[PDB]
Amino acid sequence: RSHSSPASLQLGT
Amino acid sequence: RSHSSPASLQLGT
Amino acid sequence: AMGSMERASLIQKAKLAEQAERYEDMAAFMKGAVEKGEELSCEERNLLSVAYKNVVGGQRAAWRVLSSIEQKSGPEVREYREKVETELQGVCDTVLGLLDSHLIKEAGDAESRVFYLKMKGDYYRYLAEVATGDDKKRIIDSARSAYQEAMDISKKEMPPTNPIRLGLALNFSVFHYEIANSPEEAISLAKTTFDEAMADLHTLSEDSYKDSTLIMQLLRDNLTLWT
Amino acid sequence: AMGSMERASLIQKAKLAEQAERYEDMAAFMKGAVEKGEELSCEERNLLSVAYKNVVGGQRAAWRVLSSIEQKSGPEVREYREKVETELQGVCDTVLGLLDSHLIKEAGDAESRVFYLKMKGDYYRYLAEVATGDDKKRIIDSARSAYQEAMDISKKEMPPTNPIRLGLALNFSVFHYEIANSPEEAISLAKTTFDEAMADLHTLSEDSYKDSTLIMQLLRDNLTLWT
Ligand SMILES: N=C(N)c1cc(-c2ccccc2)c(N)s1
Ligand SMILES: N=C(N)c1cc(-c2ccccc2)c(N)s1
Ligand SMILES: [Cl-]
Ligand SMILES: [Cl-]
Ligand SMILES: [Cl-]
Ligand SMILES: [Cl-]
Ligand SMILES: [Mg+2]
Ligand SMILES: [Mg+2]
Ligand SMILES: [Mg+2]
Ligand SMILES: [Mg+2]
Repeated sequence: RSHSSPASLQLGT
Repeated sequence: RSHSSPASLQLGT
Repeated sequence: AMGSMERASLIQKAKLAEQAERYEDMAAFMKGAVEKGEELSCEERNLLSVAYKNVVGGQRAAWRVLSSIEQKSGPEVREYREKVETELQGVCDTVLGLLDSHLIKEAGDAESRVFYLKMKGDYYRYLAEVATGDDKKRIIDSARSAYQEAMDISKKEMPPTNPIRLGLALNFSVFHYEIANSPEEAISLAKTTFDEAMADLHTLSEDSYKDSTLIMQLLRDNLTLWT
Repeated sequence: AMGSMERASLIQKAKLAEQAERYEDMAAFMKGAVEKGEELSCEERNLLSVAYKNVVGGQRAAWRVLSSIEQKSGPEVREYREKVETELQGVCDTVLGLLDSHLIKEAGDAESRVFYLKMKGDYYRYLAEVATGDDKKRIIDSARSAYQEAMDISKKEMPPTNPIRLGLALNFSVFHYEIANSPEEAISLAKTTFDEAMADLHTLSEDSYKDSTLIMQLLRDNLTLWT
C-alpha cells in the first residue's frame, strides 16, 4: 500500500 | 492490428 | 517436471497461477495435466488456452518490438530478435505437440474437436507471423488446413451463434487478412459469420446472447478496421 | 550463461529487453554484465535496478495474491505460495550476492555506494515481507543496517534534493512503516526529508527540480496514506 521509489531515481548522471 | 478471439470463448460449458 | 503431481492438483495450481498472473507457471501446470493422458473438460480446455495464449502473447509483443527496431537498423538486435523468436517457436511447437499427442485424435465431440483444431490453426498462425520464405508457405498451409477442417465441422455440428464457431471464424478471418494476403476473403467471412449469427440470436438466453454478441463485436471491429 | 558475451553486448541487449518488456532477460543480461567484474556506470546501475525491480515486482504481486487466498483458506495453495516465495527469495539472494561480490566493496563514490546500499536494504526488505518469526528478526536487522549506513553517507555527501538521497529516505520510511512496525519513525523521516528537500529546490535547474519533486511527491503521497 505504501509507495516506494521507482527503480531509476533521476533521468541522468 | 486485427482482433483475434479471447482465449476463453464463453463463460460456461 | 509435473509427472509426480496429481492431475487435480495441477488443475488447482493452474487456477491459482491464473489468479496470480503467473502464466508461465499456469502453462506448465496445464501441460502436466494434458500429459496425464486423459481428455480435458471444457473448463480445462479454457485453462490450457488461457495459459498458452498469455505466454505466446508476451512473446509476440516482444518479437514485434524487436523486429521493428531491427528493421529501423552490430549483430545484437538480430541475435536477440532471434532468441525471442526461437523461444516463441518453442512454445508454439509445445502446444502443437500436445494437440498432436494426443488431444485432437481423442476429441470426438464437436466442441472439443473444433476448439483443438482452432488452436492448431492459431499456433501455426503465430509461427507464420515470424516465418520467412518457403518455411512460411508450408506453415501457412498448415494453419489454413487446420482452420478449414475446424470450419467444416463447425458448420455441420454447431449453430451459427455458437461461441467456438464464432471464435474460429473470427481467427480464420484474421489469418486471411494478416497472414494469407487475402483481405477480401477475410471481409467476406467476417460479414457472413456476423450476419448468420445475428439471425440466430433470437434462440438464445440472456447469458448465451452475451457470450455470442461479445465475439460478434470483434468481427464488427475488424470489419471497421478493414473497410 | 552470459560468460561468452561481450560486456557491451550484454548492456545493449539489456536495453533491448527493457524496450520489449522482457525483464527476466534484462536481469540475466545485467547479471552477466556485473559478473564481468568491472564497476557499473550510472546508466548501468539504473539498468540493473530496473531489471531486478520488475522481476521481483511480479513475484511480490503474485505472492500477495497467493498469501491472501491461503489466509482465506488440501496442500496446493500453501505448496504454490511456497514455490513462488522460494523463487522470490532466490531473486533477492541473487541481487544481494551481486552487491556482496563485489559491487559494494568497489563503490567509493557516494552516488554508487548509496545506490547499492539502498538496493541492499530494499532486497532484504523484500525478503522481510515473506519472512516469519526469528528469520524475520535477522532479515529486518540486515535491511535496517544497510539503510542506516546509506543514510549516514547520504547526509554527509549529498544535498537534501539529491534523488538518490530522496529515494533512500523514501524506502527507509517504507521499511519503518510496513516492516519494522514503526509508523511514527516512518512519518518523521518522510516529513523531515520532504521539508529539507523543499528548502534546497531553489538551487536546482528546471530538469533537476523535476527529478527531485517527483520523489518528494511520493513522500507526500505516503504521508497522506499514513496520517
Ligand atoms: N479460468 C478460466 N479463465 C475459465 C474457466 C472457464 C470455465 C468453463 C466452464 C466451466 C467453468 C469455468 C471459462 N469459460 S474461462
Ligand atoms: N534504461 C533506463 N531505464 C534508464 C537509463 C538511465 C540513464 C542514466 C544516465 C545516463 C543515461 C541513461 C536512466 N536514468 S533510467
Ligand atoms: Cl541474445
Ligand atoms: Cl491439421
Ligand atoms: Cl507448486
Ligand atoms: Cl549492510
Ligand atoms: Mg493420480
Ligand atoms: Mg464470449
Ligand atoms: Mg570483452
Ligand atoms: Mg526522479
